[PDB]
Amino acid sequence: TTIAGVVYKDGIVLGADTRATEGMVVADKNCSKIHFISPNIYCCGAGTAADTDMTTQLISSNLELHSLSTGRLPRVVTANRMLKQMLFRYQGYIGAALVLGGVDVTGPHLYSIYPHGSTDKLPYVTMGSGSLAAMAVFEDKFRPDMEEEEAKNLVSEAIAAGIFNDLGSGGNIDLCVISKNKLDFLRPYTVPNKKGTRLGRYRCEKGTTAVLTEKITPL
Amino acid sequence: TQQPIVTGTSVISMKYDNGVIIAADNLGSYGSLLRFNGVERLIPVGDNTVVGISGDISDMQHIERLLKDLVTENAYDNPLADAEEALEPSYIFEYLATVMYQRRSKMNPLWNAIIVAGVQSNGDQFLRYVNLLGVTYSSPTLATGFGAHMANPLLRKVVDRESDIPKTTVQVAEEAIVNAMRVLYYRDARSSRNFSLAIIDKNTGLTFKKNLQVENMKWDFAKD
Amino acid sequence: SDPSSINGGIVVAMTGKDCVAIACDLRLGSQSLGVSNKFEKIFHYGHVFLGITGLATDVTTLNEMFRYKTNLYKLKEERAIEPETFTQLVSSSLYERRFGPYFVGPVVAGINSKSGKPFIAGFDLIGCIDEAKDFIVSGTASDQLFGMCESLYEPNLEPEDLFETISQALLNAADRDALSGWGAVVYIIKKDEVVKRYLKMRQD
Amino acid sequence: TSIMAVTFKDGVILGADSRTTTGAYIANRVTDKLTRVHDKIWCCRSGSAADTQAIADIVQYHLELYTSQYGTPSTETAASVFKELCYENKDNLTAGIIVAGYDDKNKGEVYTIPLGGSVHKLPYAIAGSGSTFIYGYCDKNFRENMSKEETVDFIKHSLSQAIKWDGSSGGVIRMVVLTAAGVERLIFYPDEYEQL
Amino acid sequence: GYDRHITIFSPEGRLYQVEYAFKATNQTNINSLAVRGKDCTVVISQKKVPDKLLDPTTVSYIFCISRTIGMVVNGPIPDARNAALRAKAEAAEFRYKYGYDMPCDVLAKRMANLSQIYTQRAYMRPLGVILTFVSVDEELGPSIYKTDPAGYYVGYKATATGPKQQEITTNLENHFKKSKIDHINEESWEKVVEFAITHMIDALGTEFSKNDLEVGVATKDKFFTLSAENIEERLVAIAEQ
Amino acid sequence: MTDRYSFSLTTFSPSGKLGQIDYALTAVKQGVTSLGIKATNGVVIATEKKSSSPLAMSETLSKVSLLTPDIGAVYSGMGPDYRVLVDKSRKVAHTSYKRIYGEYPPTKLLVSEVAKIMQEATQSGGVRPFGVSLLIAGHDEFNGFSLYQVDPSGSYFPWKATAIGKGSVAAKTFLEKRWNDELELEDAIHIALLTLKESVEGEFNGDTIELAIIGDENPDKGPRFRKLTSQEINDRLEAL
Amino acid sequence: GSRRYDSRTTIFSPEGRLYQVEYALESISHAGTAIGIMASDGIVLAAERKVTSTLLEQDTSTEKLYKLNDKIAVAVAGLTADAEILINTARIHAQNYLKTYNEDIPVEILVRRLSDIKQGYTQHGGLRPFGVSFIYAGYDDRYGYQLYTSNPSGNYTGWKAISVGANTSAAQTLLQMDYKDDMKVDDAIELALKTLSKTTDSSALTYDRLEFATIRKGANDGEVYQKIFKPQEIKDILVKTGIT
Amino acid sequence: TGYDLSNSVFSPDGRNFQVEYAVKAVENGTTSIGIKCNDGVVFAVEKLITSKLLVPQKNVKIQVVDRHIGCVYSGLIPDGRHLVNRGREEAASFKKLYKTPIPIPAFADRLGQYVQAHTLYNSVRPFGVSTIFGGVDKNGAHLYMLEPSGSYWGYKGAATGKGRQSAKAELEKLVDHHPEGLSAREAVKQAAKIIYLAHEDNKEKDFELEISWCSLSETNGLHKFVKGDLLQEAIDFAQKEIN
Ligand SMILES: *C[C@@](C)(O)[C@](*)(O)[C@H](Cc1ccccc1)NC(=O)[C@H](Cc1ccc(OC)cc1)NC(=O)[C@H](C)NC(=O)CN1CCOCC1
Ligand SMILES: *C[C@@](C)(O)[C@](*)(O)[C@H](Cc1ccccc1)NC(=O)[C@H](Cc1ccc(OC)cc1)NC(=O)[C@H](C)NC(=O)CN1CCOCC1
Ligand SMILES: [Cl-]
Ligand SMILES: [Mg+2]
Ligand SMILES: [Mg+2]
Ligand SMILES: [Mg+2]
Ligand SMILES: [Mg+2]
Ligand SMILES: [Mg+2]
Repeated sequence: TTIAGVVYKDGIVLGADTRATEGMVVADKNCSKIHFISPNIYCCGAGTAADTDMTTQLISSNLELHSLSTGRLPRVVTANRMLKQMLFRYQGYIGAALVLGGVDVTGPHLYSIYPHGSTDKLPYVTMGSGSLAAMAVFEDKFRPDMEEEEAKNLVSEAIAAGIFNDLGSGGNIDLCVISKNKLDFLRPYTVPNKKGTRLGRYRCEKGTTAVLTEKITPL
Repeated sequence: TQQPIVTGTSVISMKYDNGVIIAADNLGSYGSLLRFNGVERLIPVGDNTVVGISGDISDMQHIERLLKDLVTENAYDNPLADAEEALEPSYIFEYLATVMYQRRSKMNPLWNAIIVAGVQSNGDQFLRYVNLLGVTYSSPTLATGFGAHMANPLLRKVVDRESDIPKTTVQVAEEAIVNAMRVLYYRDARSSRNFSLAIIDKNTGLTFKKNLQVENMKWDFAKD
Repeated sequence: SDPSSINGGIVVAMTGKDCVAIACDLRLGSQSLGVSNKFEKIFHYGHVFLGITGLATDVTTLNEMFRYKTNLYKLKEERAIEPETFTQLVSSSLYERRFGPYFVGPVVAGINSKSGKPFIAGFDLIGCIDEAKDFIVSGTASDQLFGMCESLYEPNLEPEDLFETISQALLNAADRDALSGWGAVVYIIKKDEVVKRYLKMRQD
Repeated sequence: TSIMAVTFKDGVILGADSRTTTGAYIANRVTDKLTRVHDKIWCCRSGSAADTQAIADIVQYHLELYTSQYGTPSTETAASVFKELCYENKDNLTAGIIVAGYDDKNKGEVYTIPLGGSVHKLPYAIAGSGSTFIYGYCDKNFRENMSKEETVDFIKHSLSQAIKWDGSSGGVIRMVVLTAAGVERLIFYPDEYEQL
Repeated sequence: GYDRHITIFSPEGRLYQVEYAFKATNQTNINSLAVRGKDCTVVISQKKVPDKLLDPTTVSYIFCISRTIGMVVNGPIPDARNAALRAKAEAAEFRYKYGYDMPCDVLAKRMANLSQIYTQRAYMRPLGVILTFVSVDEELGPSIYKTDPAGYYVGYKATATGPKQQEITTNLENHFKKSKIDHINEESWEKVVEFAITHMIDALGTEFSKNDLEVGVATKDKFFTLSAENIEERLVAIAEQ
Repeated sequence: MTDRYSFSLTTFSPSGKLGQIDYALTAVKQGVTSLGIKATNGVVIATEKKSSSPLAMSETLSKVSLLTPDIGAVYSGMGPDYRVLVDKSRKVAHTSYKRIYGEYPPTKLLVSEVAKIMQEATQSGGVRPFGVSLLIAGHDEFNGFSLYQVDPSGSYFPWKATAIGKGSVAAKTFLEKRWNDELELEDAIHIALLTLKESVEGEFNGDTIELAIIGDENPDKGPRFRKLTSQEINDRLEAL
Repeated sequence: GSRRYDSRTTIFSPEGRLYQVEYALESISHAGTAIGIMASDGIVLAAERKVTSTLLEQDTSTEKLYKLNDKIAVAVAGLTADAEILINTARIHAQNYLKTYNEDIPVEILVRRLSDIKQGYTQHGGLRPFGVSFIYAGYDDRYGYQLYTSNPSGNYTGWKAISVGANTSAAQTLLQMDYKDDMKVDDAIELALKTLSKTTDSSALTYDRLEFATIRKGANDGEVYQKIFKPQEIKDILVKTGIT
Repeated sequence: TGYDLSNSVFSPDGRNFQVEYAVKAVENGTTSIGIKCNDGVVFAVEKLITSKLLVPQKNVKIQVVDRHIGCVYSGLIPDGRHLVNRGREEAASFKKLYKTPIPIPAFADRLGQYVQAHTLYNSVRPFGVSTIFGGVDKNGAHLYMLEPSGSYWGYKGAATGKGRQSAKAELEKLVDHHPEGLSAREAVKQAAKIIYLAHEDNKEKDFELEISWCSLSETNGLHKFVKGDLLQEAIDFAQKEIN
């Protein structure tokens, strides 16, 4: 998986590929990896896919209840703590590797969370099999306080690097732009590969398969 | 189950006519790294007992706190805490021996070898050993780890059996202990020059000596 | 030893124009020994269909479990569960055994009764949802099914065109797997009729 | 990791590199390994990043609750809480922590807590993979009651060498100065320290 | 008449043990007041040291719960300390779990929910205290929130608690009716404290020395209580104008 | 400390009355008036913000609570008891429903879960019943708009319109005359404001009234619950 | 301590009665009447709602008739909340039995289970009993059509026709007078409504004050169908039988 | 009425009568006092000699907590011992975690919260003791007194039991006549006098004086019992002042 995030001038840009795999087989070519935590906080997810889905959902649910009780928007630090403390408790067995990004009362914040419960707070991060390919792009071209369309391009360029150079990553590029004034959930942002066109029609004609018996029941 | 990390080496000891002597170097090794050069491994309890500890230093510090806490607890509702109902070497030992064997039996041992040296109410010399397995024994000379192999042979030449204890003076016994500490410094790769020594005598009481050093070192035969 | 390939078997599902299709083989074995050729892997709870491959004791246990849950659902909600909702129920249920899982490969198929939208889905053994429009595959010949489906499939097929596509996908994939086959079933599901067909295939 | 805490005349200074590794990959090159458990009690972290963060967060909680009830805790008290966690959970943890703090009564103090969970109060302390390479240098060059500028130089030179030889250490040298005057954060970049 | 001994309903739909816990609130015979500035929240309370043998430095009903939150209690000291220790524990746990300082109102609601449990569960008695929480919240600004034995809680522009609360309340009500604003329009907390003391003097009709008062002040990022000499400086300024 | 109250504090009297439930209902009677009205394209719920002091900020005290995005609640009786029911209702909507099915519960089932909690306080050891009656308004895809009442017993009933608390007998009669099955949401808000004016003594404006709706989606969906602003109420009071 | 406030809900009186059971039965005597009538080709359940305003939404309302599975239903008399606790327990027991044996639970086994739960609250725990009496209408392939009742004591019995709740004395006499063994469902529908029409404390019996249901095997291919009657359908059957 | 039959029940006043009844058991007990001095504290107690068969100096009433805190109490003696046992557990757990010995204010709240807890439930009885305690910590000397309700404050001087009014009057004179402070050796002498003067309320039976003290200079900040010559010197001073 290639997931990444950057802190730009007005806020946060998150990025992800769309390839889900089993063994060496691609099960889903357009799989969504950018998860909703709260209205101002999203989370990209890599690692064991089930663990990624359920861990974000549980912390999203608990933050919703937290936010209803306090009456104010949740913070990224609390999303970061709740994820961190849970992953630590389970000593790495919950194989979730997250890029957590959001915009608070205190401004924009970006985190990377590891399966063992360590977190780094950074202006740019990358995770998954494609993190090196994506990090190469950030080390080449990142600078602090970027404009929005520039930051979008850099993250898109970093996910692409993962898509093409890493066999674990592929499909489309999803972005999520988060600032004080808006949330832009772009799915897909880019379609870097056209779906391969088939030259023949291999579908069989009616009555080609051999049937033994039949039953019809109405509903 | 653990493994020892920061470790202390030999604790050596012997009986003499009026009391007991105990000694141990001031090193906390971290494998081959001679990490901590100021570690005290003789820990006095009252004015009649010294507990010498080798092995894991974190577990030694734990035992040190248990003994400190034992003194506090014995004082509670005890008007004779500094007299007839003070802590005895035999009481302090039996406690530690109970703890050590309990911990080995839960498969979570205190990774140490301990020698309790002291003098009892009636003037009797107390000297007994206990380790991580709960194994206990007493002898006119006692030594842990490396010292068992090198110190005991030398110290046993002074006190070979029980009947030699009244014949041995404090000067003869202290010389033997300091001599043995030199021999261990030549030959133990996880030892140090700097050590502490403690005499517990039935007449003169507890004498605790810090910052001693191995001296009179023969190296001149090396140049050839 | 590997629980997912003791008993063997396969399930495939596809979408079409105002219809879905789900199909499975009939084999149950103990590795090399074929035992039963009447072990169906597709069940239904109202209008929602569930195929399950993998360890056969878990296939049976989960069927019994989802019948239980969907029955109580209907009593309380006063309506039959929909495919979208049932998919989430399967995922939850599998993930609650995260560190002692059911060794299964479930596949949901059905038509949402209100919207009329065809729906399929698949899961790993701990409940991660594969949420694809085209097709879902599962079992010991999953690789074989992936290849068959990717080259045969196209969108918006009429029910009897789709029947030929899913059937040929199943049959040719099963014939390249030692632990699949021994017969096959295909359900063609429309908004208010369901056609169940047993297929003639080689019995080795 | 290369970390150290050094007492001096006006108080104490903590120092650290900024490298975090996953095998050969530098996962974070600008890491902040100096963390605050109280106003003027800080620690240096080495070992598992997850373990040291989890510990440091628990200590921060304990000292906040201590402060609520009993006022400012001593540096010794902070070290004891770190020790208690590290010793009692020795089988499940990989943490080597240096605790450093400034009282007005006691002035600067440094406590080191190695893998075992033992505590050692020292004039200065070094720890982490890169510390092996500077035992010789630090022992020869350390003096007691140094000035602030001397202690900043002593730490800068020491960690410069630790970084030079240890692949596991690198990046910037961060420092945190603890005196009566307050808390000062210092940073030193490769172009400065490499030419020393 | 056991419907008066435990927390169950009387025929009228009343909880007499809750009502009697409210009466325990005034047993100390101390009046407290709280007001809000622009940048600050001030809480003042009467201090009475009747015994000459008492160490007057230890006689306090104001508590530093967290660095940002302060709490004044109207009620007996054992129940006050019970409530203080819990609020401190709760504020520490919150910061650990959620990574930011517990807001004033969230603590108030939490303590109120605990108070509610004692009104519904029979084995627990209500605490005989009213808790006034104060802070300068980083989202809501200067804040006053109050809790009672019923488990009720609400935010306040200003408030007063004690035997002579109604007199203090009406005094404050009349001032805000003039100014037509929710706060004391003042830059420095020193002048907001002076206002708080002045309006208590007017309402209660008693003069105060430095040892008759106890003051707490919340600013952004810290709550602190004033010393006797800090209050004396405050009393001098009031007298000089 | 042993919680020795392992026995019921609500028991049947010789007449077949459950005393503590009746007494809890008496507490609900003493509480401030609240009401609910169901239109064709929405539901409205409303109550008076009875301010305990003018120094108190009544905006902080919310009598009308969001339970899920499409379900709202209001009450009459003891506020602290209501608050803990809202907390539990919100939580049970996640634990026993959203984390299982991936969607919010329908109005009737969430109501049923709240009713269950209230029933348990009516039979469990060492507790009194809750001293509130709730009015829960909501929408869901398969049942549409709905309005429910929940009493201290745990009993619940669905309503076209109703009122609870202080002036409920008079308010229910007023609603019976005005209600029909062809009301639009604006017509129901208009009737709610008329009905609520009868039971209110003092000031009658957007600052002393709390009023929310379950209506159209406000921009996966948008939430159908909306709390009307102080200004939005006052606008409709001029066309009153 | 706490002993002072304990009502002691699980004791005998000097006469050998359980106080709380007796008082719960008194509570149930004031609840709206429910009637069950078993015919050769089906079972009828009829029940009277209580208090009712013009503003009660009837079509989405369920206070009397509940569904336990596809074969078994209950009519309730007493505290509705208490009944719903027990109903959800019964609904689970039916599904546990289905999961274990792969066969639908026999009616008597379900009834005994619920009745055993009620019994437990009278013998231990120190809690009040459930203030509920059920009429169980069900079918299985051993005994066919079955009617039972249970009450707060945990005692249960089988019936050809039975009433619970208010005016059972009057209701049971009227049923005993007009019931016959060869009777059919359409006739039993008419008997159920006529009995309520006479025993009701209201001025007249109308569609809005009734809940009604039938369990018929009367379906295509000999399968059991539960029919919970809608408001409009209860109004039609009231005109058909000639009550309105 | 019936509000006084059960602990933790509020009367219509807002009072917990069971606690106020515990106070009566405290008032019934022997006189015990505490005096805060320059660098420490002094504790003293009246021990009634019921019979000639009581062994002198053996039935010790004052109890030590940790090594730096002294506790004395009036009322039901076993209830006092129960509280000190808990105090010792609290001090032990504090030192185990935080290393430093428990501060006196910290220790005071530990007893306070525990005593207060025994006024929250009808399943427990309140403590039938007022407890005077204190010692020397990092912030200097502290003297406390803790009542059955859980109430405690800091004191310059403290007194409880049957002779408390007599003692309180004497303590109030010392506070007025020594604003600059009292020395530790002075406080021991004064403690002896105050117990002897407060013995007029228990004058039927003769008594035995017991004194203890923590002082930064005289005991190195550790709790010790006053014994031998220093005790006899304090008794002689007390005997001279009554005559
Ligand atoms: C680069 C890639 C594809 O690995 C990226 O990290 C994916 C992130 C993702 C997030 C949300 C939805 C979908 C995909 N991850 C996957 O596709 C994972 C890869 C993976 C397989 C196996 C293991 O084992 C530790 C880890 C990661 N794919 C899955 O999780 C698939 C759906 N399920 C399985 O492979 C079944 N295994 C069984 C053993 O336990 C782990 C789950
Ligand atoms: C010299 C160095 C850089 O290693 C120093 O000791 C680091 C201290 C540090 C780093 C970041 C914040 C605070 C303090 N430690 C690391 O960089 C550690 C190295 C390490 C890993 C594992 C263990 O023992 C189990 C000891 C040291 N790096 C990490 O913890 C990184 C983030 N995570 C991993 O390497 C993942 N592994 C997977 C296998 O299970 C253990 C964790
Ligand atoms: Cl809460
Ligand atoms: Mg997904
Ligand atoms: Mg085959
Ligand atoms: Mg074959
Ligand atoms: Mg390097
Ligand atoms: Mg109570």
